[PDB]
Amino acid sequence: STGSATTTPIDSLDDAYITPVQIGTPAQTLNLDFDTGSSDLWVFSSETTASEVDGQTIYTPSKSTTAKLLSGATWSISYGDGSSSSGDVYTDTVSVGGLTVTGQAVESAKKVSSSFTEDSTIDGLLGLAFSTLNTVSPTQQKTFFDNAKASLDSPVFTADLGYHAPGTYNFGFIDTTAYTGSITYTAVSTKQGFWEWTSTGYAVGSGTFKSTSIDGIADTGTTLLYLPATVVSAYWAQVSGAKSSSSVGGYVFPCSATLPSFTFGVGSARIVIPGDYIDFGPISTGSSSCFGGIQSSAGIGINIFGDVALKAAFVVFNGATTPTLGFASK
Repeated sequence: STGSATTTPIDSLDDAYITPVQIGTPAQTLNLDFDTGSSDLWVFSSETTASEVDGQTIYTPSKSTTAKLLSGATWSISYGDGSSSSGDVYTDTVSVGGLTVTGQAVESAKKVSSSFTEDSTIDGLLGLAFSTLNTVSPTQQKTFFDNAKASLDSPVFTADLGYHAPGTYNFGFIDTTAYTGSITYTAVSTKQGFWEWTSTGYAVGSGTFKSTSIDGIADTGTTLLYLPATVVSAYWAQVSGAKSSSSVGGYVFPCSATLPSFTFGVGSARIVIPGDYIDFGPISTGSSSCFGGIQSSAGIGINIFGDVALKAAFVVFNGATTPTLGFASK
């Protein structure tokens, strides 16, 4: 089997992407944030504290003839941005782009933190990291990909995120029309539960490529590119007037600037992030200070190849017995 679904930016900045997901019988369609950096499929629901729902579409398990309470199971997750959610668990039928999994754990939120409430466009998350990170207790649950894997034509999914435009998540096949050149594959460590890999270096603009190992995660659920402070300083040094602002929370730059590109290495191959992809617009409405899309990971503990990086590539998440990642230009 295969599946193919379009993923759409939630706003004009590509702050996140939502993909329609069918849950239950009859189908209830929710728009979920596909997140290769976490491993829980959780939704706003009829159980979510009413004051914490503000425009989201909710899953109502009592209206699904295939929903079943997973008795005793609870979940609770915290994300790197400080947001969180928790609740109980149902199993139900879940379909993405024509690919159906029966008995998928659907984690129903009883509580969500303010940032989830405040984003009316995201009805939940669909985790695509390794199932060892799944938070359901006392019986850990599998991701949608893990459940579907054996049925897929090939044990892969691909992320093809658009810049200021829709893109595609495919399951079970590699669309050879969706990328240019060849796909370069690179080794993955699953020891932390992430799609963790080592970039071979970087370049700023037309500058020379610096060969240096950068360990980090391919994370579709993180907006920006978070890299070591040395790398990030070298980037922003090429933008007149750019500075790190403690009050804003990162590098800002004059909105009048033209940003240089940023290249990262995948083996001997190179992925070029155009400068425009690094502009996240005014820090506040009407400001002439703009927020940068490349930020330091120094306070995180891990480097994160988020959407800014991944949207410059066609990315293969290869879930074979030894997982690997593939990157192609497009």
